[PDB]
Amino acid sequence: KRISNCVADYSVLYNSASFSTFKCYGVSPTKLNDLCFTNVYADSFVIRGDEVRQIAPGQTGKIADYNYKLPDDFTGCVIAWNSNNLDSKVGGNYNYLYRLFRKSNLKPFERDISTEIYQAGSTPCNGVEGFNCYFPLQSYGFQPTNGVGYQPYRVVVLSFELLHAPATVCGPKKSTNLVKNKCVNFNFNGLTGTGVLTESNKKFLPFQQFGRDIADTTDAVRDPQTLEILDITPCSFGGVSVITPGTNTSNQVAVLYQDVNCNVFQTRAGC
Amino acid sequence: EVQLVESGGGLVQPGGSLRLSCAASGFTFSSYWMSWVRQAPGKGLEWVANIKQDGSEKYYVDSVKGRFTISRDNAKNSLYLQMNSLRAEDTAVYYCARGQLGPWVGVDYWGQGTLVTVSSASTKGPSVFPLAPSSKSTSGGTAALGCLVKDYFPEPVTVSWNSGALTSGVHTFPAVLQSSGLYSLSSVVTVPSSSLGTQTYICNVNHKPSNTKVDKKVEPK
Amino acid sequence: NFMLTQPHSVSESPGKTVTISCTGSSGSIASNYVQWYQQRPGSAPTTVIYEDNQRPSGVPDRFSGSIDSSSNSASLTISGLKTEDEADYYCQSYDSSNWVFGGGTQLTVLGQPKAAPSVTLFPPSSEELQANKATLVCLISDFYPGAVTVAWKADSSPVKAGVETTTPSKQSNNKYAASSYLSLTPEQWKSHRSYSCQVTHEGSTVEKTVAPTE
Amino acid sequence: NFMLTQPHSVSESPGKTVTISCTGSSGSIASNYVQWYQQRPGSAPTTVIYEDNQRPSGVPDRFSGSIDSSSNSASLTISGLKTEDEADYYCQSYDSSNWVFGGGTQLTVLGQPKAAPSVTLFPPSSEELQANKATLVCLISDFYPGAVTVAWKADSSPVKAGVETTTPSKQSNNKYAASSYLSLTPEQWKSHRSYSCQVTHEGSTVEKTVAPTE
Ligand SMILES: *[C@@H]1O[C@H](CO)[C@@H](O)[C@H](O)[C@H]1NC(C)=O
Ligand SMILES: *[C@@H]1O[C@H](CO)[C@@H](O)[C@H](O)[C@H]1NC(C)=O
Repeated sequence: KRISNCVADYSVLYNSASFSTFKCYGVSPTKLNDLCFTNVYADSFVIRGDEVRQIAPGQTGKIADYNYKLPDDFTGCVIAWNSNNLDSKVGGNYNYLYRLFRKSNLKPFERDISTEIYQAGSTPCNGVEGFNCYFPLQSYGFQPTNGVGYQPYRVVVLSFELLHAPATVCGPKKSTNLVKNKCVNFNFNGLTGTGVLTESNKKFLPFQQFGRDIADTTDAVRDPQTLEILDITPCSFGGVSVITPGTNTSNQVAVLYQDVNCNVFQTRAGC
Repeated sequence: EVQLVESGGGLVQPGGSLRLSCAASGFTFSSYWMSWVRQAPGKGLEWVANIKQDGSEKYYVDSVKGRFTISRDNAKNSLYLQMNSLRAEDTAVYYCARGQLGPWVGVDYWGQGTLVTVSSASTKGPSVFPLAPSSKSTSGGTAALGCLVKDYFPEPVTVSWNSGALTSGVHTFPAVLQSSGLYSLSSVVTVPSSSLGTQTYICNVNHKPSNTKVDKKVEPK
Repeated sequence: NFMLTQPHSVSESPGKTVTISCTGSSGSIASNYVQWYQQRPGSAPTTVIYEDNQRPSGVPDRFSGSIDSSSNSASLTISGLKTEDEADYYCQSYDSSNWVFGGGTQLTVLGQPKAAPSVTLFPPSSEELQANKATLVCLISDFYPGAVTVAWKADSSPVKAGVETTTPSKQSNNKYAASSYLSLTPEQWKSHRSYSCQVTHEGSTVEKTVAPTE
Repeated sequence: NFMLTQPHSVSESPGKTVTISCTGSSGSIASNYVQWYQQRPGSAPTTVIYEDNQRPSGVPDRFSGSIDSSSNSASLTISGLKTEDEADYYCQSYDSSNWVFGGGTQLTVLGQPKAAPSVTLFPPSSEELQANKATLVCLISDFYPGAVTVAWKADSSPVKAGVETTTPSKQSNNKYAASSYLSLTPEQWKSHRSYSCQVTHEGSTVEKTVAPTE
């Protein structure tokens, strides 16, 4: 199953404790949230509690080499948990199939569906049941009162890959507290603008998120989480002008601002 | 900086009910895992309990199963631990443990803790005996002083001399276990023999479970 | 029955790389994450290992860890072995909805060979005897090593009942002190000749004699 | 504390290759030799695997064994699964001057879904009642599955005390049989009207009624 174009939510994944295995190869489990991925894949299969370590790369076994093989550069996570009452009734479950024989080893991320007759010896058996050839697919027997290592376990493997496509899956969107009437920087999904956010008196139609002016400048953006209209204004800029009494007359000067609004006198021509 | 205080201990009871509280600050209490962990004095570490960030799921070890309970709230940022039917094994120091993502990341958060000890068999009145060695030679361990505490239960006893005015040369021997399981100890201070009659010596004995404070004069024989 | 097996006293060496091994029994410890915890003796514990490969901020890079699957053991290696390393280590795992902690591995070590024992006697006074009680305490201090035996000698026969002795304790003199208590009755106190409390050490025996006459 | 962990019910299949895993906890089982022992129920045991790779003379080639050092587990494989496989297997090792045995892995299973249960009631005779003891036996057999409940009905009130029921047992008819015993006193035997034993099964209820008049 391929999962993409959605906000990743691993919070409920580690805030649950019903699972038995939370080993994340390649990438550390402590920082999934601040990582953006392109494609997310999730496999699912049921295996006995004995053959759970064989899912890890490097190990070898019947399941690890004939049914499911993982690459040595795996950068994902493996989730396993125990479900005995759901997967087995009082009589046991016999609809689950697995492989014990194959012509050779299996490459990673490769599955096989063919159910031919496995050949072990040199003399062919002409495609019928007999000696030196058997049926490589085998049914499995479950018990309700069996051992803890022989109860059914559900294993789900998560795979994360990076391609040239833009990231379609990122960690939960972070929404900081809104601060107004201060020279701050905001990024409302379309622009990295720096300025104040005053309270406007103009209503916006209920389909718009942006807004421009006569001079074609984005100066009005709607906040999405509370539906208020906030204006964008540059903080302040100007020049430092000085007045001088002259030479051989004085030594002190005064700082004059062109249009910056604030001994100190508030003149019409600035500060 | 994550700040933790634990204050729930300081008293002994056999098989009673006790309350310990851990208060936390500097983070968000409604998003990370919480746990409770104890260790015996002089022994190794062992796990006690854990609880989900909303208090929905709680688990214990099989030794304390049936008893014990834990609860939490996010309004005032505190952890609640309640115990019942205590035993003599429960003498341990309890730390409130804080998680990061789950039970696989690790504890990584250890409080200072509170010393919790239990005792039984109620209490009895301590006996004070400020021995006065009026006649003793020099070149000895103690010139002339003596105080003895016997027939007291349970530990500990705060021993003071002259209302804590003097603290130099005070040596307090550890308690000894008698044939009846009774504690006894003595404390000695090195003072000059010329101040037997010109200086007044007071041996102070305080016992917390027995709530007795006895102050006795020292008079040479 | 998941349990982790590790020693109790290792790394007793100055200034070179040593390793400590913690291994599991009931299941494979490589399935889940294992952590190492470093606690100050008599203070709050801390952590040196989380995620089985990374480090907390501020922890020096001298420590290092590794995992092998052939032995089902966890290896923690220490390189610097500076003067800061005085602690006991634990290994903690997670099997199913429960936490298991290691036993603990203490690591501590990174003028006169003979001391004369000072011995003091405190016979009961008149205050003790008027309450039908008699405490004779035999005090010993400043001995090395703390392997001593305290015995009481009567006029003609040693006693066995009524003598209690505590373990020696560490004082602030690089020595040890011990105390012995004897419970007695006044009728045999005045019916004897001389009382003695003798102590034995390595090639040494100090005996004292007192008389009931006061 | 060396102990070998293995299941108790596996290989319940008609016929194909199937493996049985036994693992150890305290130490590595690959250090010393491990063996597999087979026992038929009700007779003397034998050995299927010795020296961890070989089989005895006369033992068929179908059985085989292997060792996985990564798992610290031993695998026993049977290929043919013929009709001569009704036994429970054990894994045995050697740690130090002692022998350790496994728990045991039972292997037993290598026309009409409904069978009518037959109910038989045995009232006490004159020989029983003259000894001041009355026994009432309610016998049921030939039922499938063996999940039945046996209850006793008196003249006007069901009884609760004095009724004992055993678990069903496998007979030589591909069915199960169960027995029920009731201890009763003669005064209530003659003071009632009719005695009934009823049994409940999957959508079936059979009741047998008897009378004290003989
Ligand atoms: C945004 O979503 C929250 C719930 O997550 C809700 O309480 C709030 O009213 C929403 N704001 C809107 C729809 O403007
Ligand atoms: C300048 O700023 C002050 C306070 O920020 C304000 O009271 C004043 O009205 C401003 N002047 C102008 C011309 O906007």
